[PDB]
Amino acid sequence: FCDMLRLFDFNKNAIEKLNNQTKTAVNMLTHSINSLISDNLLMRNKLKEVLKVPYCNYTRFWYIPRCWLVSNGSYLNESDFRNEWILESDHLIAEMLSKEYQ
Amino acid sequence: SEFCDMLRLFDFNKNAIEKLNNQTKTAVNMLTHSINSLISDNLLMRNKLKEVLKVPYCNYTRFWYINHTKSGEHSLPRCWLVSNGSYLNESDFRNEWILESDHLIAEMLSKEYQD
Amino acid sequence: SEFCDMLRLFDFNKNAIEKLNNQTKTAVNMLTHSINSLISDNLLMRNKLKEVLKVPYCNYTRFWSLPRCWLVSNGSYLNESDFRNEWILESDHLIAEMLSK
Ligand SMILES: *[C@@H]1O[C@H](CO)[C@@H](O[C@@H]2O[C@H](CO)[C@@H](O[C@@H]3O[C@H](CO[C@H]4O[C@H](CO[C@H]5O[C@H](CO)[C@@H](O)[C@H](O)[C@@H]5O)[C@@H](O)[C@H](O[C@H]5O[C@H](CO)[C@@H](O)[C@H](O)[C@@H]5O)[C@@H]4O)[C@@H](O)[C@H](O[C@H]4O[C@H](CO)[C@@H](O)[C@H](O)[C@@H]4O)[C@@H]3O)[C@H](O)[C@H]2NC(C)=O)[C@H](O)[C@H]1NC(C)=O
Ligand SMILES: *[C@@H]1O[C@H](CO)[C@@H](O[C@@H]2O[C@H](CO)[C@@H](O[C@@H]3O[C@H](CO[C@H]4O[C@H](CO[C@H]5O[C@H](CO)[C@@H](O)[C@H](O)[C@@H]5O)[C@@H](O)[C@H](O[C@H]5O[C@H](CO)[C@@H](O)[C@H](O)[C@@H]5O)[C@@H]4O)[C@@H](O)[C@H](O[C@H]4O[C@H](CO)[C@@H](O)[C@H](O)[C@@H]4O)[C@@H]3O)[C@H](O)[C@H]2NC(C)=O)[C@H](O)[C@H]1NC(C)=O
Ligand SMILES: *[C@@H]1O[C@H](CO)[C@@H](O[C@@H]2O[C@H](CO)[C@@H](O[C@@H]3O[C@H](CO[C@H]4O[C@H](CO[C@H]5O[C@H](CO)[C@@H](O)[C@H](O)[C@@H]5O)[C@@H](O)[C@H](O[C@H]5O[C@H](CO)[C@@H](O)[C@H](O)[C@@H]5O)[C@@H]4O)[C@@H](O)[C@H](O[C@H]4O[C@H](CO)[C@@H](O)[C@H](O)[C@@H]4O)[C@@H]3O)[C@H](O)[C@H]2NC(C)=O)[C@H](O)[C@H]1NC(C)=O
Ligand SMILES: *[C@@H]1O[C@H](CO)[C@@H](O[C@@H]2O[C@H](CO)[C@@H](O[C@@H]3O[C@H](CO)[C@@H](O)[C@H](O)[C@@H]3O)[C@H](O)[C@H]2NC(C)=O)[C@H](O)[C@H]1NC(C)=O
Ligand SMILES: *[C@@H]1O[C@H](CO)[C@@H](O[C@@H]2O[C@H](CO)[C@@H](O)[C@H](O)[C@H]2NC(C)=O)[C@H](O)[C@H]1NC(C)=O
Ligand SMILES: *[C@@H]1O[C@H](CO)[C@@H](O)[C@H](O)[C@H]1NC(C)=O
Ligand SMILES: *[C@@H]1O[C@H](CO)[C@@H](O)[C@H](O)[C@H]1NC(C)=O
Ligand SMILES: *[C@@H]1O[C@H](CO)[C@@H](O)[C@H](O)[C@H]1NC(C)=O
Repeated sequence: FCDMLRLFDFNKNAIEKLNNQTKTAVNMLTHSINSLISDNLLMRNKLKEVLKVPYCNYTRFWYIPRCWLVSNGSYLNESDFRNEWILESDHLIAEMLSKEYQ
Repeated sequence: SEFCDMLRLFDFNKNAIEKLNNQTKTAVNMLTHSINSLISDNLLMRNKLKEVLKVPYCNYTRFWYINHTKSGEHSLPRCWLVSNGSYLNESDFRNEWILESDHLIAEMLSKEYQD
Repeated sequence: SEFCDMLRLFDFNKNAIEKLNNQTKTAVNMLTHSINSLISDNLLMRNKLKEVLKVPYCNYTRFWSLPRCWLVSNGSYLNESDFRNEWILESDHLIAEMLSK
């Protein structure tokens, strides 16, 4: 019983570490991409005489370039990962340990 | 007894992995689409500032190395790395094991057979 | 019997996390490499347009839209994402031990 709780605990901790790693990775990538968006918009605004180029406005990636896709609405918001199940597993471990009243 | 509690613990872990898979898929796909939009705009810029096309494209050996140099790369501007071949395809996370876990739960419950 | 079935359930979860780790590493590394290529091309553009020399580089730190100052530099390149398999490796070692019982 104790060995099986340990196996569950390993899996649960491995998932936590992966969640942390993915959160760190995505947030690092998101911030880097946002910096590229900002610089690309800054370039566009300073080669203003080249703005014969229109903005796409409503169109997305239907077409599997003729207009700008990136706007000040393109910035990615930080991706905060939901640890709801991991937190419930932590609470379940505390409970599992309590039923031990023998 | 205790068997049912251990199935519940497995179920929590399985569901947590499923949610993380979904979250990572959503994140990657969102990032991919945003990066593809940046590629498109950068290519569109390049095509309209034809007086900047004294700049050559990376002679695939250069390009392969830049994508394989498992570091923060030297890169110091030399030729174009981004082409219409740089677009990222959507990321499809393979819930292979989670789907098999769901099928394993149905089996575990059947193997309670005992009369 | 039920012990062997519970080890199999743990094994499924452990392998599912493994596969996800592999997938995320592949995805992030692919994204990182693509973003690094965009950084390089954007810097290459900046270096070949002397008419944009007026544009300053950002005074880094905190306090971060309105167009002003370069954010991307040769210090912006992302390093490859090393996905540690610490727990998975320990689980693999624990399985070998469980089987010895
Ligand atoms: C991966 O997943 C796990 C699962 O949850 C996640 O969990 C983390 O677990 C670690 C282990 O403890 C947690 O670490 C703690 O973080 C505390 C947060 O403090 C922050 O803010 C501090 C404020 O600054 C002022 O106050 C501090 C004193 O509080 C003072 O020293 C400063 O000078 C300043 O006046 C800041 O200091 C702190 O920075 C760290 O480094 C400095 C450098 O020396 C040190 O002086 C600090 O004390 C601190 O260590 C940080 O930015 C932190 O306070 C805490 O430190 C004390 O308490 C812990 C116990 O709680 C003791 O073990 C430790 O020895 C210290 O006495 C400790 O560092 C972490 O917060 C958990 N995170 C979450 C989300 O729960 C991991 O983080 C995940 N990994 C990821 C995402 O990468
Ligand atoms: C990353 O991206 C995401 C994607 O959008 C982004 O999400 C947005 O987050 C912002 C907040 O940061 C959301 O907007 C805020 O909502 C606050 C909540 O107040 C609400 O209740 C008000 C009460 O009205 C009542 O009566 C009416 C009927 O008469 C009824 O319909 C209402 O439901 C309610 O019962 C309501 O008036 C108010 O309305 C605002 O928001 C709605 C959309 O939710 C919009 O349609 C309205 O036109 C109006 O803007 C709202 O429903 C609100 O207090 C807050 O206000 C800010 O601005 C005012 C000045 O305009 C300041 O005085 C105030 O202090 C706040 O600064 C703001 O509107 C927004 O809706 C989210 N987006 C979506 C799609 O939901 C994240 O934030 C991003 N991350 C960032 C930025 O870090
Ligand atoms: C980094 O990447 C870039 C990206 O491509 C790469 O650029 C290429 O550079 C190579 C040269 O190194 C280019 O190819 C060379 O072009 C030489 C020029 O000769 C031309 O004129 C010939 C005359 O024909 C006339 O009549 C015909 C109609 O009949 C008419 O169309 C012609 O325009 C012209 O009026 C013509 O025959 C010849 O054709 C070759 O090139 C074209 C493409 O330009 C191709 O479509 C043909 O099939 C044919 O290959 C050309 O237009 C040419 O002399 C040279 O030849 C080499 O090979 C022969 C043997 O086949 C050797 O005998 C000779 O000594 C040379 O070694 C070669 O073809 C290539 O076109 C560039 N790419 C592009 C898109 O333009 C850089 O080189 C890369 N950096 C590196 C490799 O370091
Ligand atoms: C991205 O990857 C590069 C590749 O290594 C990381 O660079 C490394 O950063 C460390 C941090 O200082 C350098 O260490 C230094 O070594 C000298 C040598 O004795 C020592 O005197 C210093 O006190 C320090 O220990 C390391 O040399 C350097 N390596 C290279 C090739 O640059 C970089 O930090 C990574 N960036 C990240 C993860 O954000
Ligand atoms: C993956 O994440 C998405 C993002 O919300 C979840 O979306 C929900 O999907 C359920 C399934 O029908 C809907 O009922 C909800 O209304 C959706 N929510 C939103 C905001 O769209 C999705 O369920 C997650 N995958 C899971 C839990 O398996
Ligand atoms: C993957 O993306 C590249 C980039 O353009 C594309 O050429 C290739 O066909 C894509 N693979 C697919 C859609 O299977
Ligand atoms: C990749 O997936 C396989 C499939 O189970 C797994 O055995 C292997 O350890 C994984 N590699 C990782 C997570 O680095
Ligand atoms: C950025 O490029 C310049 C140009 O030579 C170089 O001097 C500088 O050291 C580079 N930044 C690095 C290597 O971090």
